[PDB]
Amino acid sequence: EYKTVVPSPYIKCCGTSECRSMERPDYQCQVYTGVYPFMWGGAYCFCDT
Amino acid sequence: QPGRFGDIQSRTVESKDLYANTALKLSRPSSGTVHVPYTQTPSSFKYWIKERGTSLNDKAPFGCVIKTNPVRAENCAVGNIPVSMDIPDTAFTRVID
Amino acid sequence: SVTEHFNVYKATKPYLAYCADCGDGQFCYSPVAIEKIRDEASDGMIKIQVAAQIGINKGGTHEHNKIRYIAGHDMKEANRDSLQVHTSGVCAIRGTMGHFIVAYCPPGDELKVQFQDAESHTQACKVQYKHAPAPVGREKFTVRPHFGIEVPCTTYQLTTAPTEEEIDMHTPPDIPDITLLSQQSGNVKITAGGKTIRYNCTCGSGNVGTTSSDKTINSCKIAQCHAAVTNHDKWQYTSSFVPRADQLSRKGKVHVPFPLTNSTCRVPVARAPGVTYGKRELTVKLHPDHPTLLTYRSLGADPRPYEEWIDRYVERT
Amino acid sequence: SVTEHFNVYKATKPYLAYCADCGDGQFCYSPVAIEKIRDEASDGMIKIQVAAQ
Amino acid sequence: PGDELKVQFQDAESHTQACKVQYKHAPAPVGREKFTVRPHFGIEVPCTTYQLT
Amino acid sequence: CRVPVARAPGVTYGKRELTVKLHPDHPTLLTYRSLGADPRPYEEWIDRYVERT
Ligand SMILES: *[C@@H]1O[C@H](CO)[C@@H](O[C@@H]2O[C@H](CO)[C@@H](O[C@@H]3O[C@H](CO[C@H]4O[C@H](CO)[C@@H](O)[C@H](O)[C@@H]4O)[C@@H](O)[C@H](O[C@H]4O[C@H](CO)[C@@H](O)[C@H](O)[C@@H]4O)[C@@H]3O)[C@H](O)[C@H]2NC(C)=O)[C@H](O)[C@H]1NC(C)=O
Ligand SMILES: *[C@@H]1O[C@H](CO)[C@@H](O[C@@H]2O[C@H](CO)[C@@H](O[C@@H]3O[C@H](CO[C@H]4O[C@H](CO)[C@@H](O)[C@H](O)[C@@H]4O)[C@@H](O)[C@H](O[C@H]4O[C@H](CO)[C@@H](O)[C@H](O)[C@@H]4O)[C@@H]3O)[C@H](O)[C@H]2NC(C)=O)[C@H](O)[C@H]1NC(C)=O
Repeated sequence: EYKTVVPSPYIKCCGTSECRSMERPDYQCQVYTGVYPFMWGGAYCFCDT
Repeated sequence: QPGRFGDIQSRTVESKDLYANTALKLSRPSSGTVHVPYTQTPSSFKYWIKERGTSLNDKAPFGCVIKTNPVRAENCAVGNIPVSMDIPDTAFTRVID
Repeated sequence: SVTEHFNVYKATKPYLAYCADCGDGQFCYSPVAIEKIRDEASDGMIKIQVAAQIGINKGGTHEHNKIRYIAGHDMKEANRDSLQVHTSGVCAIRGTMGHFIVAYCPPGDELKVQFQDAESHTQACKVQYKHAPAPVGREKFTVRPHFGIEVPCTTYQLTTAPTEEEIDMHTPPDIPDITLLSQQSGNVKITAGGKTIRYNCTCGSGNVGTTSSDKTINSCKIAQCHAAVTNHDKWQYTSSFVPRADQLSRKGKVHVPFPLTNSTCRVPVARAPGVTYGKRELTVKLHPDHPTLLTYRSLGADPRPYEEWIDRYVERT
Repeated sequence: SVTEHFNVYKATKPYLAYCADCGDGQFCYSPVAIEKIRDEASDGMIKIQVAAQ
Repeated sequence: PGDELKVQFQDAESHTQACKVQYKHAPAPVGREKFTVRPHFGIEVPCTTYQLT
Repeated sequence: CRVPVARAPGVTYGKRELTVKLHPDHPTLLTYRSLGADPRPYEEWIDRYVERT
């Protein structure tokens, strides 16, 4: 019975990050462009793009 | 195949090198929430708890009962067994008495 | 309950996820949050992972009738009583500790939790789950009868010993809050309150300060400075609705309780059929109340198997 | 509730019996129990005979 | 869903009161899938509601 | 209102026909129509794992 483990998402509001391409059995990763988080107390990353 | 039996295949109980091909695919989060959305087909082994049929003992041919743990087919009724024996001369009774 | 089993929760604190339906049909930031549930027994004993730690007081001691949660980066407590789950009918809770609840619920197609708040405000979290276990045996019954036989099906334990599987926990990332800024007259005033607060002010000054005390700039407006509480000490579960702190490795570990056990169950028996013989056949008369299952096969070289769920008074040959 | 009618209830005390299902899934010797219920009526009416005075 | 309406509340003297009428309640779903709770990932589709003013 | 999306079905291309393999969990629609001068429309509420051509 399979079990798709998913970690916490990583986010950084100054620049960019990149992929890793490891060898986990069905590894699937992708980095997305300019987002805008909205955590509990207002906005999170303190910029807009 | 992603959805029919055996989409997660390992060579033995303690090993490595799984064969996950469940068609995993990621999308992008909607507007203003921190979440990771994805989409995949459900488990084949959870389809194979209810899509499996009856056991064989409901329709086995010669009225034989099929047990399971050291897999058996016990108490059939087919064919015939030949024998051959050799009893000693002390087991008989002589024609005198 | 051995009180030494909760020493793994000594540096742990609950969190606030994004349970996107709260009964009223709109999103929340609730304490309770159905992360994932999993069902791998056979008597239908599900196991639910929720965010609000139960059975532990604010200090970190095993008190039974207490549930600690979080509300605006501040610990609170609430009562273990008036906590229940229900899919489509109210169902019992059989043993629970930490993040984990072990229920017994009837079939439905949803699942919610709720507990009474310290200000008496019932807050909840529901999520679509299709619960329908296969009932043991060959009838379709609903209650236990007082007379029957024994049919096996597994279940979980009720022990809380640490057993070989775990979930990871890390340093919590950040809490941004616009409460900590204030603009009196040409001056932002970052109140501290007792927590290290980070800013990113870009008027003409420095944009890094881990100021554990109050600090003013006397040059910025409130639409230029942004507060964020940092450098915590208590770990929390690496949820998929809470962002990762940094791209380093694991840091903590807590065992998931209740390992597996086989068991049995009582199943009703159907009453004996009425037969009628007479020429190379038999005419059977059936009296079911809940739908049973008739089947037969031949004994020769070619069986002719047959099956049917019988519901009311019929007859077959 | 006629005070002359309840006067049979003098030497009668309620008991505890073997209930099959308490309502959670397991058995218990409960004070409340159903012995037998009847609808010799012809609509949805019952005369539940509880084991509790 | 369910095909009867019942509204009720406690009285000031702590007695449940209610009234119940025969009405067929089974709301048709908006979209092309019969879903129960709202998912955390999907599409927006126009519909009507009642404003809370 | 917010509404869930069904998963992408696994198709299989064959000679002048198309094998689709559907995986619903809550019931969805399935329509199609030809693009010529004679559509022959189809509709069905798919509920379980089925396979169509
Ligand atoms: C306190 O808060 C302020 C406000 O956000 C932060 O300051 C910003 O920091 C980021 C750091 O990445 C700055 O962004 C960088 O700007 C550089 C120069 O800016 C010109 O170009 C960008 C776009 O290239 C325009 O937006 C801008 O108007 C200027 O014309 C760029 O060279 C950088 O490019 C990087 O990203 C691009 C993708 O766009 C890549 O292709 C490049 O290779 C490179 O990696 C980047 O855009 C930003 O300008 C700063 N100011 C503002 C007002 O936002 C502070 O960082 C924060 N304090 C701390 C400690 O974090
Ligand atoms: C509910 O009840 C069922 C009843 O069967 C229990 O099922 C048994 O579970 C145990 C768990 O340990 C199984 O034991 C393990 O079986 C593995 C595979 O079985 C093969 O090998 C065994 C023994 O050689 C044969 O009997 C069997 O036919 C297969 O050929 C083994 O690989 C394991 O071996 C490990 O331990 C031995 C020492 O005993 C070492 O020498 C090995 O190197 C290895 O480390 C182990 O023996 C058992 O097979 C199951 N019974 C079956 C399948 O009939 C459930 O466990 C129980 N539920 C719960 C929750 O306990």
